[PDB]
Amino acid sequence: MVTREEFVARFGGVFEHSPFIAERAYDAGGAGLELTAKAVHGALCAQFRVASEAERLGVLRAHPDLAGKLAIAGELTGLDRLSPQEHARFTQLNSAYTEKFGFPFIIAVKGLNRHDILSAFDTRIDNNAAQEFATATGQVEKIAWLRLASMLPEG
Amino acid sequence: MVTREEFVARFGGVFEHSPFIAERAYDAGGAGLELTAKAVHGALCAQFRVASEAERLGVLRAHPDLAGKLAIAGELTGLDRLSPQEHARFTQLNSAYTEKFGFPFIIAVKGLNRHDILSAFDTRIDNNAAQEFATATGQVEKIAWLRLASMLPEG
Repeated sequence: MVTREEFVARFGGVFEHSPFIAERAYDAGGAGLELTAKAVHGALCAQFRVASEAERLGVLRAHPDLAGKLAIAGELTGLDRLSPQEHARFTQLNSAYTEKFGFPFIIAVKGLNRHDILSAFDTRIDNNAAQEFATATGQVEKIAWLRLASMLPEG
Repeated sequence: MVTREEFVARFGGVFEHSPFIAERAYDAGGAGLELTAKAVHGALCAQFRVASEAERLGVLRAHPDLAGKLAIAGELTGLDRLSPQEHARFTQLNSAYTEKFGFPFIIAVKGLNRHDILSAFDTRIDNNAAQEFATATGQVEKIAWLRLASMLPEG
């Protein structure tokens, strides 16, 4: 049986720094889920979707920036072969983006090369607040899936 | 020339959620550093070492847990081939550890397999608060190096 403490411990980080997502999922009957990425992701997205707009904005803002993800990868391990200069460009593009939108540049990165990312910045910096909020929230969900897929059978 | 905003942006995350490390390094003459992992790491550790014990304790507590690092790796990519069950054990060992010490289990993981990690938990859970604080701070510095080494030439 999956206790609360364990579920939240567990899946509290799937939406970065957002354990409330996992708490509410648990109160919606989380412990009865099949422990598969499909099941748990559906359950977690459900809470993310139903959270207030302020709360969703909080999730975006807590999400790590790209350079931070790359550095965590560098602790364990063509996004793996970036320049000192290309790392720096990511940092700069991320500063520009957050200065415009008020949250980091969030992008699911599995299978993506450096160009794919530059392309997405290019397109996305030119959107308005409502479009980027749709895209960013989509991407966060995204990342949730990718995280869960590494931890769980898919379903 | 490296501006403040850029340096902190930059190297603010090398000690996770601890931009003050990078701010103070900048005021100690950070912009005159050779941009190498050796140079920048020496400069950042210097501030980490000279910070109050409360501040150092804050850095430990902000550091991500192992499952959180593995999940970020799962977004990009034998720690890469873990069980749903082995993931879960990491979460549990981390809960036990933080319940004893009051900060996450922090360990540099480059080159380490699942056994190496279990071994380290095993040894370290049995230490006293002062020993683990020495070890954890050593490991955080560690990780700083590994992060910087992926972003910069070594020196």
